[PDB]
Amino acid sequence: MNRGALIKLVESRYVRTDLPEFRPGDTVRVSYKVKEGNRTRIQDFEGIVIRIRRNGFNTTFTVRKVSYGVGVERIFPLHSPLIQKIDIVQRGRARRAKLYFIRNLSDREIRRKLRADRKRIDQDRAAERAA
Amino acid sequence: VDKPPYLPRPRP
Amino acid sequence: MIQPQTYLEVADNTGARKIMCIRVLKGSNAKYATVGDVIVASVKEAIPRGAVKEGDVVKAVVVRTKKEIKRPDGSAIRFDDNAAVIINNQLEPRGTRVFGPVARELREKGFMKIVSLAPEVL
Amino acid sequence: MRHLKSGRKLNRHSSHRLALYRNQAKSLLTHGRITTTVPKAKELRGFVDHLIHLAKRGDLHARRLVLRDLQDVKLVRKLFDEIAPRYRDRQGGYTRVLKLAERRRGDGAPLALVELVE
Amino acid sequence: MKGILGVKVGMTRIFRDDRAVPVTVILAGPCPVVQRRTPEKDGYTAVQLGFLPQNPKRVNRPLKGHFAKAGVEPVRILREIRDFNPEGDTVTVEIFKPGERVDVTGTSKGRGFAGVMKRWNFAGGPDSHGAHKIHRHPGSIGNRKTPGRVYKGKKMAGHYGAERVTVMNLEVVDVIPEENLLLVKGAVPGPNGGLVIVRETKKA
Amino acid sequence: AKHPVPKKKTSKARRDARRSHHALTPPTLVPCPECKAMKPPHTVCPECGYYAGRKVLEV
RNA sequence: CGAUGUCGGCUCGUCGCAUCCUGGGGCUGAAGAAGGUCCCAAGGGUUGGGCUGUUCGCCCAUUAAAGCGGCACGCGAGCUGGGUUCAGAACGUCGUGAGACAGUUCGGUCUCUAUCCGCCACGGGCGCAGGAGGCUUGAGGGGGGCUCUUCCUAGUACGAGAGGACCGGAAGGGACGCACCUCUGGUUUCCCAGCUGUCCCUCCAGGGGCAUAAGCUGGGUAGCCAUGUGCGGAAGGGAUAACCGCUGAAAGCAUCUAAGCGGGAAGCCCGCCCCAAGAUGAGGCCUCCCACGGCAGCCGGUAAGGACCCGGGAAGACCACCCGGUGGAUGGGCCGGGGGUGUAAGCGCCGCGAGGCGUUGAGCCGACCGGUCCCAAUCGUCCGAGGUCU
RNA sequence: GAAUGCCGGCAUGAGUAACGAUAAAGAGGGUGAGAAUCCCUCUCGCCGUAAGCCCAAGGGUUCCUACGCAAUGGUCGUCAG
RNA sequence: CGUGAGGGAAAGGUGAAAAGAACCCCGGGAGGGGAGUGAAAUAGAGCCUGAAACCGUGGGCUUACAAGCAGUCACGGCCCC
Ligand SMILES: [Mg+2]
Ligand SMILES: [Mg+2]
Ligand SMILES: [Mg+2]
Ligand SMILES: [Mg+2]
Ligand SMILES: [Mg+2]
Ligand SMILES: [Mg+2]
Ligand SMILES: [Mg+2]
Ligand SMILES: [Mg+2]
Ligand SMILES: [Mg+2]
Ligand SMILES: [Mg+2]
Ligand SMILES: [Mg+2]
Ligand SMILES: [Mg+2]
Ligand SMILES: [Mg+2]
Ligand SMILES: [Mg+2]
Ligand SMILES: [Mg+2]
Ligand SMILES: [Mg+2]
Ligand SMILES: [Mg+2]
Ligand SMILES: [Mg+2]
Ligand SMILES: [Mg+2]
Ligand SMILES: [Mg+2]
Ligand SMILES: [Mg+2]
Ligand SMILES: [Mg+2]
Ligand SMILES: [Mg+2]
Ligand SMILES: [Mg+2]
Ligand SMILES: [Mg+2]
Ligand SMILES: [Mg+2]
Ligand SMILES: [Mg+2]
Ligand SMILES: [Mg+2]
Ligand SMILES: [Mg+2]
Ligand SMILES: [Mg+2]
Ligand SMILES: [Mg+2]
Ligand SMILES: [Mg+2]
Ligand SMILES: [Mg+2]
Ligand SMILES: [Mg+2]
Ligand SMILES: [Mg+2]
Ligand SMILES: [Mg+2]
Ligand SMILES: [Mg+2]
Ligand SMILES: [Mg+2]
Ligand SMILES: [Mg+2]
Ligand SMILES: [Mg+2]
Ligand SMILES: [Mg+2]
Ligand SMILES: [Mg+2]
Ligand SMILES: [Mg+2]
Ligand SMILES: [Mg+2]
Ligand SMILES: [Mg+2]
Ligand SMILES: [Mg+2]
Ligand SMILES: [Mg+2]
Ligand SMILES: [Mg+2]
Ligand SMILES: [Mg+2]
Ligand SMILES: [Mg+2]
Ligand SMILES: [Mg+2]
Ligand SMILES: [Mg+2]
Ligand SMILES: [Mg+2]
Ligand SMILES: [Mg+2]
Ligand SMILES: [Mg+2]
Ligand SMILES: [Mg+2]
Ligand SMILES: [Mg+2]
Ligand SMILES: [Mg+2]
Ligand SMILES: [Mg+2]
Ligand SMILES: [Mg+2]
Ligand SMILES: [Mg+2]
Ligand SMILES: [Mg+2]
Ligand SMILES: [Mg+2]
Ligand SMILES: [Mg+2]
Ligand SMILES: [Mg+2]
Ligand SMILES: [Mg+2]
Ligand SMILES: [Mg+2]
Ligand SMILES: [Mg+2]
Ligand SMILES: [Mg+2]
Ligand SMILES: [Mg+2]
Ligand SMILES: [Mg+2]
Ligand SMILES: [Mg+2]
Ligand SMILES: [Mg+2]
Ligand SMILES: [Mg+2]
Ligand SMILES: [Mg+2]
Ligand SMILES: [Mg+2]
Ligand SMILES: [Mg+2]
Ligand SMILES: [Mg+2]
Ligand SMILES: [Mg+2]
Ligand SMILES: [Mg+2]
Ligand SMILES: [Mg+2]
Ligand SMILES: [Mg+2]
Ligand SMILES: [Mg+2]
Ligand SMILES: [Mg+2]
Ligand SMILES: [Mg+2]
Ligand SMILES: [Mg+2]
Ligand SMILES: [Mg+2]
Ligand SMILES: [Mg+2]
Ligand SMILES: [Mg+2]
Ligand SMILES: [Mg+2]
Ligand SMILES: [Mg+2]
Ligand SMILES: [Mg+2]
Ligand SMILES: [Mg+2]
Ligand SMILES: [Mg+2]
Ligand SMILES: [Mg+2]
Ligand SMILES: [Mg+2]
Ligand SMILES: [Mg+2]
Ligand SMILES: [Mg+2]
Ligand SMILES: [Mg+2]
Ligand SMILES: [Mg+2]
Ligand SMILES: [Mg+2]
Ligand SMILES: [Mg+2]
Ligand SMILES: [Mg+2]
Ligand SMILES: [Mg+2]
Ligand SMILES: [Mg+2]
Ligand SMILES: [Mg+2]
Ligand SMILES: [Mg+2]
Ligand SMILES: [Mg+2]
Ligand SMILES: [Mg+2]
Ligand SMILES: [Mg+2]
Ligand SMILES: [Mg+2]
Ligand SMILES: [Mg+2]
Ligand SMILES: [Mg+2]
Ligand SMILES: [Mg+2]
Ligand SMILES: [Mg+2]
Ligand SMILES: [Mg+2]
Ligand SMILES: [Mg+2]
Ligand SMILES: [Mg+2]
Ligand SMILES: [Mg+2]
Ligand SMILES: [Mg+2]
Ligand SMILES: [Mg+2]
Ligand SMILES: [Mg+2]
Ligand SMILES: [Mg+2]
Ligand SMILES: [Mg+2]
Ligand SMILES: [Mg+2]
Ligand SMILES: [Mg+2]
Ligand SMILES: [Mg+2]
Ligand SMILES: [Mg+2]
Ligand SMILES: [Mg+2]
Ligand SMILES: [Mg+2]
Ligand SMILES: [Mg+2]
Ligand SMILES: [Mg+2]
Ligand SMILES: [Mg+2]
Ligand SMILES: [Mg+2]
Ligand SMILES: [Mg+2]
Ligand SMILES: [Mg+2]
Ligand SMILES: [Mg+2]
Ligand SMILES: [Mg+2]
Ligand SMILES: [Mg+2]
Ligand SMILES: [Mg+2]
Ligand SMILES: [Mg+2]
Ligand SMILES: [Mg+2]
Ligand SMILES: [Mg+2]
Ligand SMILES: [Mg+2]
Ligand SMILES: [Mg+2]
Ligand SMILES: [Mg+2]
Ligand SMILES: [Mg+2]
Ligand SMILES: [Mg+2]
Ligand SMILES: [Mg+2]
Ligand SMILES: [Mg+2]
Ligand SMILES: [Mg+2]
Ligand SMILES: [Mg+2]
Ligand SMILES: [Mg+2]
Ligand SMILES: [Mg+2]
Ligand SMILES: [Mg+2]
Ligand SMILES: [Mg+2]
Ligand SMILES: [Mg+2]
Ligand SMILES: [Mg+2]
Ligand SMILES: [Mg+2]
Ligand SMILES: [Mg+2]
Ligand SMILES: [Mg+2]
Ligand SMILES: [Mg+2]
Ligand SMILES: [Mg+2]
Ligand SMILES: [Mg+2]
Ligand SMILES: [Mg+2]
Ligand SMILES: [Mg+2]
Ligand SMILES: [Mg+2]
Ligand SMILES: [Mg+2]
Ligand SMILES: [Mg+2]
Ligand SMILES: [Mg+2]
Ligand SMILES: [Mg+2]
Ligand SMILES: [Mg+2]
Ligand SMILES: [Mg+2]
Ligand SMILES: [Mg+2]
Ligand SMILES: [Mg+2]
Ligand SMILES: [Mg+2]
Ligand SMILES: [Mg+2]
Ligand SMILES: [Mg+2]
Ligand SMILES: [Mg+2]
Ligand SMILES: [Mg+2]
Ligand SMILES: [Mg+2]
Ligand SMILES: [Mg+2]
Ligand SMILES: [Mg+2]
Ligand SMILES: [Mg+2]
Ligand SMILES: [Mg+2]
Ligand SMILES: [Mg+2]
Ligand SMILES: [Mg+2]
Ligand SMILES: [Mg+2]
Ligand SMILES: [Mg+2]
Ligand SMILES: [Mg+2]
Ligand SMILES: [Mg+2]
Ligand SMILES: [Mg+2]
Ligand SMILES: [Mg+2]
Ligand SMILES: [Zn+2]
Repeated sequence: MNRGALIKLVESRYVRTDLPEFRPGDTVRVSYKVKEGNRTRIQDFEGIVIRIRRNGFNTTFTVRKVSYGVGVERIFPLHSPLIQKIDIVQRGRARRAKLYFIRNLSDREIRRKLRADRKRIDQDRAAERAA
Repeated sequence: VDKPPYLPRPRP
Repeated sequence: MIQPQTYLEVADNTGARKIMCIRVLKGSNAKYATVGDVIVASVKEAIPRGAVKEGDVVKAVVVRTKKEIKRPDGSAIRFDDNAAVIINNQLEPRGTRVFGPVARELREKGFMKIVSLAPEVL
Repeated sequence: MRHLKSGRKLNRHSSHRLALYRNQAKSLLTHGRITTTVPKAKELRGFVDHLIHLAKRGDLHARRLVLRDLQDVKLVRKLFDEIAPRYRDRQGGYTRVLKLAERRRGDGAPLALVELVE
Repeated sequence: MKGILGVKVGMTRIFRDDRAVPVTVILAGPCPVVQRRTPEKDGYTAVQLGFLPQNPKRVNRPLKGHFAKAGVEPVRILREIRDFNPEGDTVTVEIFKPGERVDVTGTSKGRGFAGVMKRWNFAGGPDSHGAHKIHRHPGSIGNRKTPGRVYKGKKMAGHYGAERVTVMNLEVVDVIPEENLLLVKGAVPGPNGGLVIVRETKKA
Repeated sequence: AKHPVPKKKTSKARRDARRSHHALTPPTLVPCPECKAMKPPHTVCPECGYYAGRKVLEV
């Protein structure tokens, strides 16, 4: 028996494919389904992704933003059904995989450290050309 | 209850 | 994860600035208060001529924590500081405004008045 | 607990243990056959096999990689030129360990021989 | 009181009703009944189950005879489910439906010779303030001349784990008959690849 | 610590009972299929240098 | 008195019940809710802080409650050493003085090795009248045993009003326990990268040692983990405690009792989980081998089987246990995937240059899920029933 | 037959603690009855205001070579003060 | 041993005579086995006698459901004379 194959088999029902690729440093908007009372609605959470854990169906990523003077980080599962869609708002280039260091940096300092990933931007315009 | 020690502490 | 000795930023305009938890009000021996819990706290730092002054022993509900909180949808949320909002014994906020986002858990736990006053709920 | 951990410690700290493996590789790759204690022998296998399998690759990168462990330009040159080619069609298993029958006198340590395969 | 042998395969989580559900996957079926214990013959009621296909080259002659009396191919593991009497000559995962509630028995991971702090959750000693080589020590183990001895069962260091543990009242989240899979909500004893036993729960 | 110490001399009987496990097991040896000499199994024969039906070593 | 170490703390408990809480009751100056008082009950529970060496006590904030005692005022061959008993020094006081003070003050050497019993763990031996491989019954033990809030019943019964139920039914927490690693969060001694000083290879480029037993830094897989996840306390049956009765004499009435029968607790017995036939009272079922030689016995050759040896293992101090040994995927290589790191070296282009861009998610790459006989588990050896007697 | 007597012998604890700085080792060749420990080579590590060098105390042949290994060397020894 | 004044041991025996064991064997040696000496070699130099504790080998009886200042009294089993 193949234990890995059998696990992957269970997971395949829930595996998601509509979500766009992104990297630590990209600025991203996540449309997340949220329940409040007595309805469910879609709230947007948009910030820099500072982390991507990888583990097959169980990869999760972490988006950080400042909200009304307070820093807020969110952790989403990449295959969570409660994510309506993900919108790349900007490609930024980090030299690292995990960007915990930006938690301690001023807005100016961050802007210098996270320059625009010009390569993956033109590359995004290279697609996005419909036939 | 503090009662007086009956032994000295041992010496080398 | 707020426990006795923890300092909390107050996120209202009661005049308090910094409170220090001295008991987490959640049963006979709660170890930590999280989002939506009430604590008893001493006011360690406050602004002049507020409703509340330095030294007062007030109650407050925790509105955001630096230790991330987990949600049944598999996600979680973490804030840059530990914050609370000072309340009266009827769980109503004592200030007239609240500053910064608050955790959605406040709604479920029946703190509607504070949620409605907050600029953002995450 | 040691659950699912790979790699002996051999009562040496990190750098010493590494040196041990490098120097034994140099020794094995130089004489083709060396004698050691059974534990050191077994551990030596993969350490050298990876080096041999890289000599098979031949590229400059591979030479610069293998050179980090072996250091000796002459030796590495022998590895790529003389050694590697006789393993072209062989896929892994370039070394073998065979346990000797007699123990060491001064400490009763069990001995074995490590060698490059034909 | 139904039951089935199986192997723990590993853990993941799935999504049910906007909720993440920690699950352990168990390869349960198929289990051939190779003996039935009867009150007339054995004095109690149970069904001896077999599990996993076995290389007949490894099965000795005493064992071979047993398997033949049941007309069943050689099997790696024999275990009994008590007070269970399936209609069939083979047990599959079908006997559990999602929503049901089960007990899982497994062999806990072995922590070998374990200290008193891991084994028994002792608090040990201080790490400063004068503490002298007793940081993970038990402290007192007794009194004085009365009683002048140590209690049986006195919590002390020693082996821990590699022992039978049964976790109860676990929700069956799904069952995938085509692959002999069982999805149970939460944590099951033992390592992946370890053998488990899945019985109907005795809770209310 | 307060320097624990034996209370009574160990009897000749009790000493010897402790040593009921101290016996040596003779080495396990099989014949070498080439030269018939006895040797540890799974070891290259130190008498003729043969292992797995072939010469491996000078003896 | 040829030594029984002396307060308090820490640690670890265990018992008592004259019960602090929770469970069950009778009386109440018991409307309800809440109290008072006594009876039954030791199953569990009995918080965090400030002061002081303190035990104790006062105080803060909570709580279902913040119980009182025994165990050499339990516990220093378990720790501490703040108190108190040494030698130093000073204050007050006493003494002409040396000195003294249930007066004060600052300081002041706490001993690696466990023989026996006991306790936690793990084996070796023999036994269990044939020898063996599996699977079990459970005598008897052990573990567990907590509790709160809100909501429905119902703003109902009750009460002038405030206030506010019994019974029955839901949801949600605190602490504790067992297990776990999907998530969250740790560690991850070399898995990747960056960096400084120096020595070296080989001058550049690229690299190696050392700076810790990782030079420093940023990350980080498996595993082991808690702050993270699942589940547990029961349900239920039986017998009772105080207490309440049914029927009923002695005693024409009355009486829970003298005959008999009910109801009745977190407690008791079963039930749940774990250990367990050395349960010498050594149990049971399935299956396998057999009437072997020579003289309930001795020697020897076998059978079914087993051990030795070897490759190993979320098993493990040794041992034991589990898997495998070419009839083979057991470890090591190699390959595929995962995973970490985050775009190698080399070349080309731009800048005077530090550098920058491209090739490029590149190169490197522990344990994870797998594939593959490339390397190694070669070859063998030794034990091992002939079945006592009515 | 006892004086924690005296002198000696031999036990026990026990194949137990320990084998004296955590700067560190690995292979090949040689010698020899015997080699992890002696010789040689290569690789690796440690000291370098020393763990290098030169005096003075103090020690008094320990210096050099040949032949040896019973004891001394905390193991071994073909080596050695 | 102590700077020093000073303190202060242990240790006798082959045989009548060395006749002190040539030679051979195993062993690097030590040691031992034969041979030889002697009245005697468990008189062989680690030498007269050679007690006891202490250690071992072989034999007989006995012991793995048993509670002990270890003996003592009775009976029985086994071994010996
Ligand atoms: Mg997996
Ligand atoms: Mg499959
Ligand atoms: Mg919004
Ligand atoms: Mg931002
Ligand atoms: Mg604020
Ligand atoms: Mg003030
Ligand atoms: Mg283990
Ligand atoms: Mg460890
Ligand atoms: Mg492994
Ligand atoms: Mg390594
Ligand atoms: Mg290992
Ligand atoms: Mg190993
Ligand atoms: Mg070493
Ligand atoms: Mg060692
Ligand atoms: Mg080093
Ligand atoms: Mg280092
Ligand atoms: Mg590898
Ligand atoms: Mg071998
Ligand atoms: Mg030697
Ligand atoms: Mg479903
Ligand atoms: Mg099992
Ligand atoms: Mg401990
Ligand atoms: Mg534990
Ligand atoms: Mg713990
Ligand atoms: Mg503690
Ligand atoms: Mg601690
Ligand atoms: Mg402390
Ligand atoms: Mg101390
Ligand atoms: Mg100390
Ligand atoms: Mg310490
Ligand atoms: Mg202790
Ligand atoms: Mg007693
Ligand atoms: Mg075990
Ligand atoms: Mg001590
Ligand atoms: Mg002590
Ligand atoms: Mg001690
Ligand atoms: Mg000490
Ligand atoms: Mg001692
Ligand atoms: Mg004693
Ligand atoms: Mg003795
Ligand atoms: Mg004896
Ligand atoms: Mg003994
Ligand atoms: Mg051997
Ligand atoms: Mg020869
Ligand atoms: Mg006395
Ligand atoms: Mg004495
Ligand atoms: Mg005495
Ligand atoms: Mg009472
Ligand atoms: Mg009550
Ligand atoms: Mg009560
Ligand atoms: Mg009332
Ligand atoms: Mg009233
Ligand atoms: Mg009452
Ligand atoms: Mg109680
Ligand atoms: Mg009790
Ligand atoms: Mg108590
Ligand atoms: Mg304090
Ligand atoms: Mg007081
Ligand atoms: Mg209260
Ligand atoms: Mg009350
Ligand atoms: Mg208190
Ligand atoms: Mg005391
Ligand atoms: Mg006390
Ligand atoms: Mg002490
Ligand atoms: Mg004390
Ligand atoms: Mg004591
Ligand atoms: Mg004490
Ligand atoms: Mg004591
Ligand atoms: Mg003191
Ligand atoms: Mg003081
Ligand atoms: Mg005092
Ligand atoms: Mg004192
Ligand atoms: Mg004093
Ligand atoms: Mg003074
Ligand atoms: Mg005066
Ligand atoms: Mg006076
Ligand atoms: Mg006086
Ligand atoms: Mg006077
Ligand atoms: Mg005077
Ligand atoms: Mg005094
Ligand atoms: Mg001082
Ligand atoms: Mg001293
Ligand atoms: Mg001492
Ligand atoms: Mg002992
Ligand atoms: Mg046993
Ligand atoms: Mg046994
Ligand atoms: Mg078996
Ligand atoms: Mg029982
Ligand atoms: Mg018993
Ligand atoms: Mg109502
Ligand atoms: Mg009314
Ligand atoms: Mg209710
Ligand atoms: Mg509950
Ligand atoms: Mg994981
Ligand atoms: Mg993790
Ligand atoms: Mg994780
Ligand atoms: Mg993590
Ligand atoms: Mg590396
Ligand atoms: Mg350079
Ligand atoms: Mg460098
Ligand atoms: Mg160097
Ligand atoms: Mg250096
Ligand atoms: Mg160093
Ligand atoms: Mg490094
Ligand atoms: Mg980290
Ligand atoms: Mg690091
Ligand atoms: Mg990890
Ligand atoms: Mg926890
Ligand atoms: Mg009941
Ligand atoms: Mg009843
Ligand atoms: Mg009547
Ligand atoms: Mg009656
Ligand atoms: Mg009744
Ligand atoms: Mg009754
Ligand atoms: Mg009734
Ligand atoms: Mg209960
Ligand atoms: Mg069992
Ligand atoms: Mg039995
Ligand atoms: Mg059994
Ligand atoms: Mg009995
Ligand atoms: Mg039996
Ligand atoms: Mg039976
Ligand atoms: Mg056989
Ligand atoms: Mg092993
Ligand atoms: Mg086997
Ligand atoms: Mg074989
Ligand atoms: Mg084979
Ligand atoms: Mg394999
Ligand atoms: Mg493989
Ligand atoms: Mg990948
Ligand atoms: Mg990747
Ligand atoms: Mg580039
Ligand atoms: Mg490049
Ligand atoms: Mg240029
Ligand atoms: Mg790969
Ligand atoms: Mg092969
Ligand atoms: Mg194949
Ligand atoms: Mg053979
Ligand atoms: Mg006398
Ligand atoms: Mg004496
Ligand atoms: Mg004496
Ligand atoms: Mg004495
Ligand atoms: Mg004497
Ligand atoms: Mg005497
Ligand atoms: Mg003496
Ligand atoms: Mg001992
Ligand atoms: Mg020891
Ligand atoms: Mg040792
Ligand atoms: Mg030492
Ligand atoms: Mg040393
Ligand atoms: Mg060190
Ligand atoms: Mg050599
Ligand atoms: Mg040599
Ligand atoms: Mg040597
Ligand atoms: Mg030697
Ligand atoms: Mg210098
Ligand atoms: Mg001179
Ligand atoms: Mg001298
Ligand atoms: Mg001399
Ligand atoms: Mg000279
Ligand atoms: Mg000389
Ligand atoms: Mg010489
Ligand atoms: Mg010598
Ligand atoms: Mg010698
Ligand atoms: Mg010698
Ligand atoms: Mg010596
Ligand atoms: Mg020596
Ligand atoms: Mg010495
Ligand atoms: Mg010399
Ligand atoms: Mg003197
Ligand atoms: Mg002198
Ligand atoms: Mg004198
Ligand atoms: Mg004398
Ligand atoms: Mg004479
Ligand atoms: Mg004479
Ligand atoms: Mg000779
Ligand atoms: Mg000769
Ligand atoms: Mg020689
Ligand atoms: Mg001689
Ligand atoms: Mg001889
Ligand atoms: Mg002779
Ligand atoms: Mg004659
Ligand atoms: Mg005569
Ligand atoms: Mg004689
Ligand atoms: Mg004589
Ligand atoms: Mg004599
Ligand atoms: Mg004479
Ligand atoms: Mg003699
Ligand atoms: Mg004698
Ligand atoms: Mg004997
Ligand atoms: Mg009995
Ligand atoms: Mg008997
Ligand atoms: Mg008799
Ligand atoms: Zn041979």
